[PDB]
This record gives sequence, structure tokens and C-alpha cells, in this order.
Amino acid sequence: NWTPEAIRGLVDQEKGLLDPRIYADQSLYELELERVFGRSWLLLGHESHVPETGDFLATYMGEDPVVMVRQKDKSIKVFLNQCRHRGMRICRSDAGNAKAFTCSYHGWAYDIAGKLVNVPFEKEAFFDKAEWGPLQARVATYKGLVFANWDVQAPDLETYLGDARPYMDVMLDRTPAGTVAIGGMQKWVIPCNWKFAAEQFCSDMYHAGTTTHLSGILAGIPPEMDLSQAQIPTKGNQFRAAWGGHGSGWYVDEPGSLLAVMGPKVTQYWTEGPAAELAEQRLGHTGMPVRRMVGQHMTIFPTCSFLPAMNQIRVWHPRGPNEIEVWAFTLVDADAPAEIKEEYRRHNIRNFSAGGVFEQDDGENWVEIQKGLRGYKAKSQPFNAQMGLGRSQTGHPDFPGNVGYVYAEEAARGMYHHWMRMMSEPSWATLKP
Amino acid sequence: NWTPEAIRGLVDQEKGLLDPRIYADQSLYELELERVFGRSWLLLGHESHVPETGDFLATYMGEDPVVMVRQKDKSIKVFLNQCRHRGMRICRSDAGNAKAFTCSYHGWAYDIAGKLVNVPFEKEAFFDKAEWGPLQARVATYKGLVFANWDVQAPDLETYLGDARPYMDVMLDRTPAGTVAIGGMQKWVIPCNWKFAAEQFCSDMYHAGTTTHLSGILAGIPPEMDLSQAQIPTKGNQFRAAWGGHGSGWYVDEPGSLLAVMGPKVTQYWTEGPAAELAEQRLGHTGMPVRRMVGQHMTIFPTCSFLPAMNQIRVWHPRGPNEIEVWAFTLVDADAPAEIKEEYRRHNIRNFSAGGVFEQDDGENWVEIQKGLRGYKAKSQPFNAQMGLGRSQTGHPDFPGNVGYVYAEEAARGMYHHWMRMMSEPSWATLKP
Amino acid sequence: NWTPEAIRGLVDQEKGLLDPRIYADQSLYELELERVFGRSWLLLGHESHVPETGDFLATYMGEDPVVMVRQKDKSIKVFLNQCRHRGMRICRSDAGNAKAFTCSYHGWAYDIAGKLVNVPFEKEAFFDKAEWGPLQARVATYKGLVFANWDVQAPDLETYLGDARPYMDVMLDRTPAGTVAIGGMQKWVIPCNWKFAAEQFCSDMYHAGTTTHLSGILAGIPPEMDLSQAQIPTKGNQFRAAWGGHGSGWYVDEPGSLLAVMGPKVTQYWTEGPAAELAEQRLGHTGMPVRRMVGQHMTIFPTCSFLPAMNQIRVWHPRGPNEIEVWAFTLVDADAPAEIKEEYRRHNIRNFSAGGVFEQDDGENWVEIQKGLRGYKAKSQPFNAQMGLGRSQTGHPDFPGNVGYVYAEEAARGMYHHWMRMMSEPSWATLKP
Amino acid sequence: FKTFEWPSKAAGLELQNEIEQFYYREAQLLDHRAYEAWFALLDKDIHYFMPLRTNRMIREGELEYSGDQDLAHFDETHETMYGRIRKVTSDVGWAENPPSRTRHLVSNVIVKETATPDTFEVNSAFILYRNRLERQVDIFAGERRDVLRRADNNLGFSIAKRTILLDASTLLSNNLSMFF
Amino acid sequence: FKTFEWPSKAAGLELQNEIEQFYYREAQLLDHRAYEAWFALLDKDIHYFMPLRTNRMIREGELEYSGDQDLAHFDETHETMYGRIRKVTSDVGWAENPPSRTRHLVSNVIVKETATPDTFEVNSAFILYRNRLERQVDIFAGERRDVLRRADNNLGFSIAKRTILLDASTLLSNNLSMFF
Amino acid sequence: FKTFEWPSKAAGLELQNEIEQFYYREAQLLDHRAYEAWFALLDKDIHYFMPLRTNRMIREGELEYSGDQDLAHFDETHETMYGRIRKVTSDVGWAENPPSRTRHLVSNVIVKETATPDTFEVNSAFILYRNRLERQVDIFAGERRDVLRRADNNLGFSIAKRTILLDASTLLSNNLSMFF
Ligand code: FES
Ligand code: FES
Ligand code: FES
Ligand SMILES: [Fe+2]
Ligand SMILES: [Fe+2]
Ligand SMILES: [Fe+2]
Repeated sequence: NWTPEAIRGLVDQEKGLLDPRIYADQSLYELELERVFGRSWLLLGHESHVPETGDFLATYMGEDPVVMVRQKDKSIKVFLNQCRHRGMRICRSDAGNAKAFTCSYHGWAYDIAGKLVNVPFEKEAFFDKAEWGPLQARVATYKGLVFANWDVQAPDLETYLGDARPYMDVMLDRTPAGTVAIGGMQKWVIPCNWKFAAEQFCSDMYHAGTTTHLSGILAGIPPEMDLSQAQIPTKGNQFRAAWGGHGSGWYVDEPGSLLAVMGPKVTQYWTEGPAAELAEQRLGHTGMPVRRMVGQHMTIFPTCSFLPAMNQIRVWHPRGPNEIEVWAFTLVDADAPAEIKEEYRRHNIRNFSAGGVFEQDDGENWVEIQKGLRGYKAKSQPFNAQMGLGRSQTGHPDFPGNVGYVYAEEAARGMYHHWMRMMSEPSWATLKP
Repeated sequence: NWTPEAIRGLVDQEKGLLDPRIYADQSLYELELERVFGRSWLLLGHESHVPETGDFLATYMGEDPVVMVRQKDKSIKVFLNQCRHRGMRICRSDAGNAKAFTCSYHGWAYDIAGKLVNVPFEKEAFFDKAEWGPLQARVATYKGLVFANWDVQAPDLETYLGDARPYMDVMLDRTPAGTVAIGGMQKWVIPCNWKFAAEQFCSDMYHAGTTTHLSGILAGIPPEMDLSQAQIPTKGNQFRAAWGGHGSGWYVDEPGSLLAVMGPKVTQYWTEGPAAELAEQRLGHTGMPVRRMVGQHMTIFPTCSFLPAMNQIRVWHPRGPNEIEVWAFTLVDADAPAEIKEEYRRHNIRNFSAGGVFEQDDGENWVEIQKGLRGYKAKSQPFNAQMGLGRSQTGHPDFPGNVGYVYAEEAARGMYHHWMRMMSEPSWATLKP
Repeated sequence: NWTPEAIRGLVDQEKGLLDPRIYADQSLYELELERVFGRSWLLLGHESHVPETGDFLATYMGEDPVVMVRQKDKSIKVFLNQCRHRGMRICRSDAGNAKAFTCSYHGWAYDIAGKLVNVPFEKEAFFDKAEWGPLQARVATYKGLVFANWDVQAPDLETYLGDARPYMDVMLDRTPAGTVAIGGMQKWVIPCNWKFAAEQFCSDMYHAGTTTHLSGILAGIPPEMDLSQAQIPTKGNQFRAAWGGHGSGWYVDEPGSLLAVMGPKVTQYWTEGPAAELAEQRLGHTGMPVRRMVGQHMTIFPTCSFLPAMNQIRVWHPRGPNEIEVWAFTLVDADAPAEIKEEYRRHNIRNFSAGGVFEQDDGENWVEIQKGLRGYKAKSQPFNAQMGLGRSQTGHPDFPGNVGYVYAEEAARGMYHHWMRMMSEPSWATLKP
Repeated sequence: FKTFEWPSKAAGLELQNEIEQFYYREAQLLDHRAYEAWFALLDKDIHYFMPLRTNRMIREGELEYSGDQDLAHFDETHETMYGRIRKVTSDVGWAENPPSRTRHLVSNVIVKETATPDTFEVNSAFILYRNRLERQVDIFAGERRDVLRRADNNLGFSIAKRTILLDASTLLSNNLSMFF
Repeated sequence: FKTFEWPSKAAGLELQNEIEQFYYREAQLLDHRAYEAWFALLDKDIHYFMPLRTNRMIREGELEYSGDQDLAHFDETHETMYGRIRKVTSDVGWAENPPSRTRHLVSNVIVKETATPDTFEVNSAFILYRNRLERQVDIFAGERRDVLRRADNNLGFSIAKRTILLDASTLLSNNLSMFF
Repeated sequence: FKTFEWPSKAAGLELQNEIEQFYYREAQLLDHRAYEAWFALLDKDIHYFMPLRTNRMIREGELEYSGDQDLAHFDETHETMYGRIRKVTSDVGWAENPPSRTRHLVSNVIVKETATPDTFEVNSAFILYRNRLERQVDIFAGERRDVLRRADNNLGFSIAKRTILLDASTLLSNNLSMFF
């Protein structure tokens, strides 16, 4: 039995130490589904995935299957994809349009709201249908992105995010028209813990600026150029949220990072022109130089990770301590030209799909770590998270919040600290922002 | 760790509620092999599987491999398929004829009784051979069906069945010659809990009369007829056993169920002619209109399931909380004509094999439910078992015992109640009828 | 939870009883990794696997991936194949030569000693590198064979082996030139517990002298010869170590076993000639006639197993209670003729590889035992380890140490007894010889 | 079922090509859910058979397969196959709605002539890859023993008889919702 | 993607053999990591495409595959393919260093002619067996739809277009570091 | 081992067919446990070799396979192969009694001529599906490099040499009780 005392000792943000058991222990994972995933805001997709009435999307909240469906009154409703009679899946396809939902086991019928409307042979065999509908979740939308939470005790989405909102708006609020999701959702399986993937997009630029993506950059630079010239970025910053365990990292004034991954046509759209002029004008309350921010990574705790400068968005669905499913999609501006939309589509496939020149090396690292953690001695000594320890300060003229150096693990320590808090503190009164 | 108090809270027959954890919990499953499968009467097959001296059948009791074998004195003996030296399998083939069983590891020899008769280099290295034979099970037969039980303190098979015997006799007791098993046993693996399968044949006609088998009926009805003409039987009765957790359900008068599944020649044999009249004459002591009974389903607790009308019999072998093996065979009257036996053979393959038009939809439901039960929130709220609640009565003029409506969950509540009792009551003094 | 009292009840060497749960229980296995594999001397390979400076071999210590490397000063160093930053595998190939090791995740550079020499952006983002290198193991070589141990409080290799050393010298110390390993490491997976495999090479000639290898000998004897003339070896002896749970068994004088397995050339080389007489003189002072010893098996606790006469050595790497990996190689005398070296190579592949005519039947037994142990009743009754009980003597006129008959389980009782000791005695103060 | 009795004189290049091409076309029909188009290939006198396979000692090896009077995985006629086609194409056919993704890889085609002109006994090996829903993967392997008649259709042949010998005792799959 | 519309008049024995042999030679290049040699087969105007595949009810079965304006597993031109080749042959390409062990089993080759001389539309099925590091195994099955043009290389043909239909919704492998 | 040195001009249609048919007949023998009939295909000078395969960095890729002086999975002569046949057909040979259920799917056949008349260097790909006892499934993939000689037997050819390159480092099967 994991006592609150034992859980607090797994993460030490003061010394910068992480107990490797957190990625491997079966008992800890069981608690994660309750303490972390059961009461966090989890990403399900975009409003454009379910644009019209009756449109649905079958996705996951932890290991719980859920149905995200647009209603008649233009609202989005999320309910558990489980019939309360004997546990059968109500919505058995990936996506589409439904006038109603019906269970294939015993014929219990449901409306698009997720309410039990008809029970076969109810009068002869039977109890109120209003009470026996599938478990509903709280639905909140942040400028396109749809989030869900089971817990009524949990704070609202706006307060949950905190000062991480400005960095989300770099991707989500460049035009008054908003964003739209490109069709299709990539799905693949990685045998590793979700925290390895969540931490990397939270704080780990360190892997991209060193060895992991040497061949990834090589793939994107012109045939006439090799890694010897490839401009190496060193200047940048890292953001840690005041509350939540949210983190972000970006390069400052270095085109070679975005040029190799996204190409010249995307960079032209992102940094120059009236499109980039409107982006800096709309994001004036922050005081950020968004035209100078290139190659950004961000994680909204626990499992919402994205890359603003390349619009790569993904959810990590947990599948035990030793496995995850990656569900990835891409965003473009609603009023973005057909030329720029195709450039974002092609380059995100080339880089961040299962066969993507960057994604291949990302998974390879995580797969090998998880294997090693099967051993006793490999879990007996803590991991090092001492990078940028006590070097971040809240007084920065351009980037708001707790900001340090790009190659640091302050946001990483912030993520594991918030993980530890959620796992050890049962009440939201102590846990609130 | 599960206390008796905690186990009793998992099942509530009064309110009609089931805790979904009973199908998924690994701790509960480990207790089942001890408290349930370790002391229940379990189906191993039929007498005709082992008709001559030396004939054997390698099967399972729970997860324990066992050998069912006919002796010289016409008796059947069941012992553990494990050598007590170092655990090697004694009988290594599925079925056949043996003069003596020998271990392949160190050559410990056994007779067909299961007794250790020879140990190589015994006079040189050694102990009593009469004490070191594999563990023997109790063997009892009910009208052909061979059952087995490890527990010497357990009740005899006759009392164990109780008032469920009349409903077994509908399939088993029709001719003085008895039943005979059609050769060959079908085996396949379903990723679900054994209780889902046990409950369906016990108390679930509701699935067959609603949505599950709509395509199965479509496959059976004449090519000229479509589903809109197919009869929808509603009249029928369900039976709950006085003790044991057994249950049976049947349609009354409406032949649309049997005519589609078994065909016109089997329905004729079951309801009309001398063969049907003799069966009613033989089952006069029970006082049931057996010719009116069509499309029956039954489960002998825990894992002996059969369909008394179509003569499909199956054992659910547990393989963890998330898996079962289905072992299925078919019975016919011994003195029945060749045309009837061929009709039973063909239609049982067409409907109830791994590729059967019914079985396909049966397993598809169970696979989805088990997958759903991986989630935290999917196991947080109870399943509804409130169908036919407090409507069954013992004063039925046609059918004996606790009889209610065909579309009900009274037998289901009784199954999960007796399961709850076996898991919580460690001694037979309180458990027995 | 496993108390010291409960662990002692699992093994009874006085009554010769073994609790089958030791091979199947998950909790016991997790304790094995700490109390047995975490502080035992474990065979990694041979000196000739890493002959030059920088030469490495990636292998395992239990489930911990380890790197064995020859240093500049001819010493051998063993460290954990895990980077202390975020767990990535430092050495990602099976074998070869390296001037340095580098982590592919963040670029942490290591020397061939396992010392952290360089961290990218260390002066900019940070911490002492001397404190953050992979966990080092104690390295000790016994006449070619390289052993490793994590525990600093554990006794040295010589003391650990004890009076089992003269029996190791039968294979390892026949010539002043020593032994050399033939190239190539055979690796395959068997779904069984490591203790079955370790016990077999420890005390089980009984299986080879009975039923397991009747087809293996048939594969080795001349085409004109059948099992009737194969010659049945019955005479021989078995050795149990004073401390450690080490054991060895061999035939005496009877050449029928060695001739079939290794052929006429090796059998002659082992018994008659200048090479065999040199071994007689070198190992005569230990009071052991090696020319009479024909066909031998030996286990160094826990997982180092070898067959002296055939020179087949193997390490059993545990992969849970239900699985092992077998890593096997072959030894030859360093100064042995090319013809003898080739016969050793050919016959070891023929007999002991994954497709070996002996190995095939060895694994087949263990697979079926492990499958059996899934059942409740299959683990309820103890296994028989009573063979040769109270029949071994420490004053044997032919062989040193505690010596009994070849078909006995004295060395087996000693192995499981020492296993029980390591599992119940946390401190080396009481455990040591 | 013993080793297939291949003729000493191997089939002609054209006939070998035609029958191989027929199987590739048949596989395409099945792998793209053209069930009604596939059902048209089956003759009215078809016997679609998949026997049970058991673990037997070498001494009892003649009892490895289930007989004509025993149970089987499939033992179908034209009328029973029609029902299965009506089920697989149905909206209420939950086992194949949503439908599975399958791949019939066909090789090892041996062609034997019979006494009846334009009718051939054909032996071939297969691997059937079945992917279902999110994560479910079922892999089947075996041989097919067919009787093929020359027919005037899109594929060139019709199926008179089919016996599938599956390399399995206990089926590792939960169902057989696919056609072999 | 519907059933490959094969011609009634089947391709000649010589052409059938030539294309089959091309695929066997191609498989050998890929299975022995001859990436430079394999890349040379790709024409300037190559479209290398592998669409996403989703679970849909039969009623909405038209939405199974991802469209032209949707994401995919692969959507590559000659220039983007070149970058992938530079990564896989790179000593710092960790996903394939140490490299995987692959087998491209090819069968079910159907050959169709086009309007352009020496240009052929080809359909074939595959099983790709991928073994990585110590014990990792990933098995893929599907079909390929190629536009091949006659070329004066050591294989006989060059690849103008390739569409790979993989029998998977969610990919069970952690990456697609291999070429199909 | 590098990419198989295929001839620029492919083998004739009749020769290609003959060798393909030989492998299909060979697979039938093995899959139906005709071990005596299969063993008769092996010449007196047979070398039956299956080297170990290791994980190596790209720069040490020349050391991927075990050499002739190293250990292997198989390194056999006619003498040692006869012993294996006597074991596998034995009633006391427990690893294959009860026997396994195997399927050899053969494709990718490339035929090359030699300096010796009626002797051919043959490359082919395989998937070996092995089903054993209740639920054991082992899947093997790889290539075979054969030297075949024309012979007056029922299959048309005899085997002079066979090298099997398995797509595995660590064997995921508990044994290799089958023949490749
Ligand atoms: S499970 Fe949904 S109605 Fe029975
Ligand atoms: S296990 Fe049966 S004799 Fe040793
Ligand atoms: S894990 Fe070794 S450098 Fe980050
Ligand atoms: Fe990355
Ligand atoms: Fe049903
Ligand atoms: Fe042995």
C-alpha cells in the first residue's frame, strides 16, 4: 500500500531527484488512473472533429472509452462509452454521424446526449431511465481544443491552465477566424510510460539540441547541405507554470530550427507577412515576440502535448505502466491559404507520424528505457533532474511567468511535483491553484 | 486482499446491483480458483468420449489439467495431469487409448487408474508409491454428462444440482438408450471473464430476443423471407434454482426461434412424432409440457452451459479475469435416425462453432465489455441487474421451482448470489443446501 | 506478504519436499531479484569474449542489462547498461569494440571504464560527474570465466564457490594454456522458471538416464546401432557443495553416454592420451580421477550451468517466474588440436543449440511443467525431492566433498536449501560459510 | 490428410498462371469485402469444409483430423453459405460491423488434372492476416485443397469444393468471421 | 480503395514473370539494407502514399480511408524520400542503428497495362516481418498499388507511383522505420 | 551476407516454374511430416547451415553473422541430419510427439546458374508458421540460399547446400524442432 509519505519521497524537486519506480510500478499506475487521470482535464480533440449535430468521436480518458458528440444546441457532450446494463460499448465505430446510439447486446437505446431513452420490454420486465444513463463528463473548450474532466471538485479549465494560456494562444489565437483540424488522426503504440512522453514536450529541448534528432535535421536540410553547417541553436527560454505542471520551451531568433523541419514556406507564413503581423497584434496583452518564437514544445498536464510552431498536437493514452497509445493530429488557421495548409499537412507527416524522421528517434529512446526498468538495480538509484536548478526567475520583460534557460529541467521538476501532489493529496482544497 | 464483508458488498440481489470489479480483479480471480473452481462440480464431457477400456480425454478443471479415463470395470476416473515428482504432464495428447501412462521426464510409470506403479531406480535410490500418485478428483455422472470435484467435503452431484435436474432432463432424458456425443470438440479463446458467458446461458434470453442475434436469424430463415416477417417470440419463462446458482430460460409455443436455428427437420423431431411423445411420457414425473418448450438455454453453475433444444453443450475454462477458453461439443439421441443426427451436426456448426452465425455476435459483445473494464470509471458504478425483480414465484402450474418471465434477471441474480456465497463462506456447513 | 517463517516452509530438505509456488509466484520472483540475483556471483561470459582493450559484451545480471568491458590495464569492468539521467541504454549493440560510450538521448559521454566524462552544456545548465556514473559491479575471474556481483558485503568468488572449485577445474584447468571460448553466443527463450533449468544441471542426471533423451542418444549412435546396444550408463556419483547450493553429477567408467553425444574423437581425447594424462596429474592432488569421469553436469548457484565433458556452458537469464532466456557458448582447451576443437563445435550445435537433439527434449519438459503450475490444485501439494536422502557421505574413497549416487537429489536439496537461505536471511553475517 | 499427390508432370505454364491469377483475384474480392461477388464463384454443389485438428501421438496420427460424421469449424453447403453472406452484409451483423481488415496471401499453388475436362484439383498454402477494431490481430496459416471448374466469369474459374486445413488445434481467435 | 480492377485478358507469361522478379529483387535490396540502390528505383515524379485507415460502420464505409487533404502514414515526393534515405543510412540515425532485420514476402501479383507504353499498373499483397534489437517483432500485412515504368537498371523497372494499403487502424508498431 | 547476386537476364519461364514447384513439393513433405521422403532429397555432401545473427552498429555491420569457425543454430552434414530424422520420427522423441503443425509459405524465388551443368544457386523468402500443442505459436521469417542439383526423384531436384538466414537475433521460440 502506497502511503502519502512514500509517494512524496518519490520526487524531490529541491535536490532534483526522481525515483525510477514511478514509470514501472503497477500499484502506482492503478492510483494514477484514479488520482491523476480521473480528475485532470484531458484532451479529446478539436471542435472541427465534430462540427455538425450528431457528429461523434470515440476517444479515451485514461483507459476509459468516451464518446464526444455535438448536440442540437451547438454544444459538445462527453459520456462514458459503456452501457450501464452489462458494460457493452454503445458507440462501436471511430467517428461519424448518428441520429441515436443503440447497444448491440440487449438493445438499450440512447439519444445523442447520452441519455437512456428506450429500454426493450421495459413495461413487462421492470427503475428510472434518467438515472441509468452513461457517466457524463465536464466539457470545456479552449479556442477549439476540447477538454474533459470527470471530477466536479476539480477547478475550471481556465484556472487549471493558469499562466500557461499565453503560450497556447501562440498556436491557437493568431486570427479571429480561429483554428481548424486537418482531417485524419494518426494512432500508434509505444511500449513506454506516459510520463517519458509528457516530460519531453514539457521541458526537454535538451534531446533535440544534442544527439536524438541529428538524423532528423539531416533529413530536412537541402541535399547540398550537411550536419557540419546545420546552424545549431543555443539561445532560448523555458517556461514553468505557477500551478498545474504545465511546461513550454522555445528557441529565440534562430530560423534553422524551423527551416529544417517545416521548410521555407511555413517559416515565411509564421515569421513574416500580414498573417504574422496580425498574430503579434492580437497577442498584445502578453508582450511576447511571437514572430521571434520558433520551434516550440508544450505540455498541458497530464497528457496534452503539442508543438505550436509546427502545429503537431497529440494525446498520450496510458495503457499500463509499460505502454501508451499516441493519438496525433494537426491544426491550421481557418482562413489560411490552400498553399500553406498543404505545407503543414505534408511536413507533419514527414516529421511526426509513426514513420516520421523525428518521431522514429523519439520512440526508440523511450522503448529502451522501459526495457531497462525491468531490472532491480535499474530502479534502485534515482534519476538526475538537476538541470537549471534554482536558475529560473519570474521577472522577465518578454515572457511572463517562471522562465529559465531553454536547456533546463525546471518545467520537468514542475511536472513531477504536480504529479506527486495529485497522487498524495486526496482533496482539491489543498491542491487548488 | 478481500474480506468476507467486502465480498458480500460486490453482489446485491435485493437491489439488483453488480460491482463491475468482479469481472476484472486479479485478486478476486485467484480466490475463485480456490473457493469456486476448487470445490465445484465441473463438466468434463460425456461418457461416449471414453466408451472403451483405456480411452482417455485430456481436459481442464479451472486451470488444472486433468485426465478423464475409462477403467476396466466400466468406471470413469479423473486425476490431475501432473506428475508429483517435478510437475511434468503425464498425458500429453488430447484424446485416444492408453494401456498405461508414463512420464516423459524421469520415467515414472502409471496405470490407467492414475496410480504410480513404477519408479525407475527405486531400489537403488529410495517412500511409498501409493502416496505419490497425482491428485484424484471425485467422479459423478448425470445421465451421460461426466462431472468432477476435488473437494471430499463437498455435496454429491445430485443434491448440488437440486431442482435444476428436471430442466437438464429435457435434453438428457428423452429415450431409454440415452444421449450420445457427436465426435470432435471445438476449442477457441475469448478475451473476456467467465461470468459473462456463464450468465448469458443462465438468464439471458434478452440478448437473443432483442439485437444480438438479428443477423443470426437472418442467416437461418428462408432466402425469400427477410427479418421484417421473422417471428418475434415474447412468451416464455425463466427458472432460478433453489440452491447452486443454476438457471434456465425457454420460449413457450413460438417455434420461430427453433425453426430458424435448427431447421424444419429438427423442429419436427422435437415437437412432433413418436420421439417427442415418448420424451413427454418419460418426463411425466416432472409435470412439464416439454413439447411446448422450444429454444431453451441453461447454465449449471459455475461453467457448465448448454442449450437443451439445439443440444449445444460447452464448458468455460477460465484463463485469468480477462480470458476464457470455450470447449464445445454436441449431443444427440443414441437411437435417433441418421437424418436427424446429420441435421443436428450441420446446424450446430453453422450456429455455434467459432465461425457460427450466432457465436460470432456472442463473443463480439464480450470482447468489448472486457476491454471497457480496463478503465477506472468503467468499474466505479454498478451494473443494472434489476430485470424481473420480485416477480418470480414458486407456484407455477406448468414449471417447477422459482419461475418468472423469460426476459428477466432472477436466475442471474441467483448465479451472482451463489458466487458471492462460495467466495465469502469458507465452510460447507453454512454453504451446503 | 512473505515472512521469513513462510519462506522457510517452502523448502524442506529433511523430508525432501518442495513447494511448487516457488516456480510460479510473482511476489517471490520480485524478492528473488533483490535477495538472490542482487547479491550472487553471476556468470557473464569468458575472458576470450573481451580479449583486447575496449572490447565489450552486452549481457545481463538478472533483469539488469550490464556491459562487460576489458580495460587498458588488462582488468575487466562491469557496469549497469543504464544512463543515470533518464534511463537510456548506453551500449546498444551485442558486442564489439569501443573507444567510448555515448548516450543517444541527450549525449552524455562515457569512457570504457563506465565513468561519466562529459555532459553537454554542463557549464551552462548545471552537479558532479564522478557521482553520476552507472552502477559498478564487483568483477572476479575464475580460470577464464568472468563472474559479477553487485553486493560489496558479499563474500569473494573463491569463498563463494568453496569446495565446488575442484569440480569446475575438471573442465577449466586441464592444461596450463587454459580454456578459450568458441565464437558466437546462442540465445533463445523458454517459457519456464529458472530453477527447473538450474536444478537439472545441478542434480538431475536421472532424466538423461531414463526417458528424456532416448531420442537424443538415438541421434548420436551409429546408423547400424539401436538403443539396445547404446549401452545404458548406471554407475556414477553426485556431489553437493558444503555451501552455496552448488552441485555436480557424473557417470563413472561407462562410456555409452559420452560416446553418443560427443563422438569417438572427443571421448578418446577426454579419457586416453597425453591430454587426459596431463589433466590426471594436474587435478590428482584434489583426490579426483578425471579420466574415469565420463559425461558430467554442474550448476554454480544461481544460474551458471555447464557440462564439463561436452564443454557446454550456459547462463539462465530470468524473465519473470514464467520465462527465461538461455545464453549459451562453448569452451575448448586453448592448446587443443584443430580437429578436437571442430568436433566440440559441431557436436555442441548438434546436441545443445536451440535445435539440438538433446536441448529440444529438455525445454519441452520445462514448458509443460510451467503451464501446469497455473492451476490451483497443481500448486497445492509438494514435489518429491526425496531421492538419495541420507545416502550421501563426506568421506567418499573416490571423490571429494559430500558425495552420493548419480541418480539422487542431494545436490537438488542443497540448491533449494541455499535458495531458501538467501531468500530468508537478509544479512551476510549469518548467510556466509 | 496425407501429402498432396502432385502429378510427376507439372501443370503447363498457362494453366499454372490462370489458377494462381484466379486465387489472387479471389483474395482481392475477399480483402475488399465483395462478398456477393465472391459468393457467385461458389457452385451449387459446393462443400465448404474446415475440419477440427487435434494433438495426437504418432501411433494415433490417423485420428488427427475430424471426420465426415464429426463436428468441424465449417461444414457448409450453398444454402448455408448464402445465410453467412446475408449475415456479413447486414447492418445488424455486429461481428463484421464495423468490418475487419484482412489479407489473404496465397502461394505454394500445385495444380492437378482430373478425369473430368476443365476440372482441376488444386493445393495451395495461405497466411490470413485479420486485423479488427483498434488492436486485435489474428494470424491464420494453412493449406487449401480445392476443386476448380472452368467458368465464364470475371475470374475464369468456379469453386466446386473447398477443404481448409488450418494449422491450429485450439483456435487463438475469438471467432471465424472471415472467409478462407 | 475498391477491388483492384484487373483486366479480363490477363498479362503475358513473360510480363508476369518480369514484374514478379522485379519485386523479388526489390525485396532483396530492402532486406539487405541497400537503401542507395533502392532509392535509385524511384522516379522524379514519385508519389509514395500510405493512407490512414479507420473503423467505420458499413453505412458510413466510404470514410474508411483518409483523403487527399488528410493526414497519412506516408505522403512523399522524391525530395522527401531522399531525406528519409539520408537518415536511415546515417550513423546517428538511432531508429535504424543498430538496424532492424526485415523480410518482405511478396505474392499475389496482378498486372495491368495503361495508355502509356512501357507503363504498368501493378497490384500485389505482402507480409512484412520486422525483427528489431533483442526480441521486438512487428508483423505487417497489406497490398501495394504501383505504377511501374520500364527502366534500364539491374531490376528492369522503375517506380513512378506507389500506394500502400496497410491492414491496420492503430499501428501496433512503435515506428515505421522500414520501407514498403 | 549481402544482397543476392541475381543475374541481369532472369531465368527462363520453365526453369523458374520447375524450381518454384520443387519448393512447393518440399514444403508439402515437411508440413505433412514426410521426413524420410524429405531426407532423400539431401545429397551425401549436404551442408545445412543456419548462422547466428547479432545486433551490430552500422560501422560493425560486417560482423552481423557468425562465421564458419563459430557456433550456429544448425551446421550439419548428411551424417548428423540422419540422426535428426531418426529422432523426429521416433515415438520417444517428445519434442515432436505429439508433432507440431507447420506451414512453409515460400515465395521470392530467384534462380541463378552456376559453372556446373544442372546446378543452380537459388534464393527464396519464407514464412514458417509453427503451431504446437494447445496454444503455442512460433512465427519464423527469413531467406534460404540453396545449391540445387537436377535429380531423378519425384520432386525434380536434390539439395547440395542450404544456408538459412533467419530474421532473428534471440530466438523467440523455445526450440528449432522443425526443418527450414
Ligand atoms: S449491455 Fe447494453 S443493454 Fe445489455
Ligand atoms: S516429473 Fe514425472 S518423473 Fe520426474
Ligand atoms: S538519458 Fe542518458 S543522456 Fe539523457
Ligand atoms: Fe523529439
Ligand atoms: Fe447468444
Ligand atoms: Fe538433458
